[PDB]
Amino acid sequence: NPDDIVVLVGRKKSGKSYLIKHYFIPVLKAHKISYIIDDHNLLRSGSEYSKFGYNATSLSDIVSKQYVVVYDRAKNDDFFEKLWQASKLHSKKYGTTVLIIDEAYYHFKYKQKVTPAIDEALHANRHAGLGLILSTQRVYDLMPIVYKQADLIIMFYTREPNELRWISKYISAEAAEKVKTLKQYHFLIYDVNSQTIKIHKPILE
Ligand SMILES: Nc1ncnc2c1ncn2[C@@H]1O[C@H](COP(=O)(O)OP(=O)(O)CP(=O)(O)O)[C@@H](O)[C@H]1O
Ligand SMILES: [Mg+2]
Ligand SMILES: [Mg+2]
Ligand SMILES: [Zn+2]
Repeated sequence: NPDDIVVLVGRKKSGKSYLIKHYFIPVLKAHKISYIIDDHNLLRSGSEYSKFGYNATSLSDIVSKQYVVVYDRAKNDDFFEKLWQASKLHSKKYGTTVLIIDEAYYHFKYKQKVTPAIDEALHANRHAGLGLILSTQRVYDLMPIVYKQADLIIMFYTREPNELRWISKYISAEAAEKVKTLKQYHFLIYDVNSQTIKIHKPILE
C-alpha cells in the first residue's frame, strides 16, 4: 500500500537507507508512484539522495516535480510544517505520494512537540493522500506514537536493553526476541495491523 506508514529502524550501516534506495524507491517508481524525499545528509557534492529525483530549491518545485528531493538545512518544526502542506498539494496533482524522511528524529523526536503537521501525518495521512517512510537509528529516538500509528515496522539487529524494552512495549514482545539474532543486512518486518512477523533475507540490489 502506497499510503502505508512504514518505519525503518537500524543502527548506522545496518542497511536501512540501502533498503530505501534499492527496494522501496524502485518499487514505487515501478508502480508509477511519486515520492518526496526530506534529506538531512550533505555529501561532498549534493545530498545523500540527490541522484533520486529533482533537487528542489523552492516550495513550487516540491509541488510540481514528480520525483523530488528536498535538502533540509533548518531541520526544525517550521520546516516540516511547510513541507507537509507542500506535500499535500503535490499529492493533489500526482495522486497518492510517499513522503520519505531519512533521519526522521529531526521531526518526530521522542519528547518533542506534536505540531498540527505531525498529528496529521500520523493520523490522517490516507485522507491527505500521503504515505510515509520514516527512518531512524535507535527505536527510542522517536515518539512512541509513531510505532502505534505505523502499518509496517522494519527492524535490523539489536540487543541494546533499552531498545528491546521499547520494542516489547510499543511494537511487539515477539519482535523484541527475534531482533536479537538477525544477521548482517537481515531484517524483521512487523505488520502492525495483523500483528504478524516475517524475517527477511538481505535484499539483492
Ligand atoms: N542488502 C545488502 N546487501 C549488500 N550490502 C548492503 C546491503 N544493505 C546495506 N549494504 C551495505 O551497507 C552500507 C551501509 O548501508 P546504509 O547506508 O543503508 O545504512 P545506514 O542508512 O544506516 C548508514 P547512515 O547512518 O550513514 O545513513 C552500504 O554502503 C551498503 O554497501
Ligand atoms: Mg542512512
Ligand atoms: Mg554485553
Ligand atoms: Zn527534514
